[PDB]
This record gives sequence, C-alpha cells and structure tokens, in this order.
Amino acid sequence: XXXXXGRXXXXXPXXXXTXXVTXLXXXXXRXYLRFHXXXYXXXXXXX
Amino acid sequence: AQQQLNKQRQDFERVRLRPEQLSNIIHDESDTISFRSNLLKNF
Repeated sequence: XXXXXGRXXXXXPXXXXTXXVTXLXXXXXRXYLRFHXXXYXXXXXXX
Repeated sequence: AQQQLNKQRQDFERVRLRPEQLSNIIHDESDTISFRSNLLKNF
C-alpha cells in the first residue's frame, strides 16, 4: 500500500522554548612483635 | 635456642624492675602533705 517503487516502507504505524520537530524524522521544522629478633635479649642478660 | 635467653632476660628483669611497696619507699614532704590540716590552720 505505502510501498513506493520497490521500497518496503509498509511496516510503519498508520492511524523554555517550544520548538517544532517533524514527525517520522525528528528535525526542527593482626600480629604484634614478640621479644626475639627485636634487638633485646641479644645485647643483655647479665645472668 | 633463643627462647632460653629470653627466659633468662625475663627472670632478670622481673627482679630488677620490681617496685617497692609499703616499706622503705619512704616519701619526702610534698608527698605526705595534708591539705586539710593546712586549711584548718589557716582558717
């Protein structure tokens, strides 16, 4: 019906500023250290 | 055997750093100062 010259345009529904736009194509119209290895009792203990 | 050195250090320091108490700790003045008696005397 609406198809024009081999083009299948059929599958279409047919029934501030106020600009006007064209329809169908819109455009303007833990762990804490332990004592060892912490450097005491490694220089100490006079007993 | 680094744990044995640590146990020895603990035994030594528990004796060295132990605080005296209710004994020869005897205090000077400015410690045994009664504020109440001075206030009464001045009154």
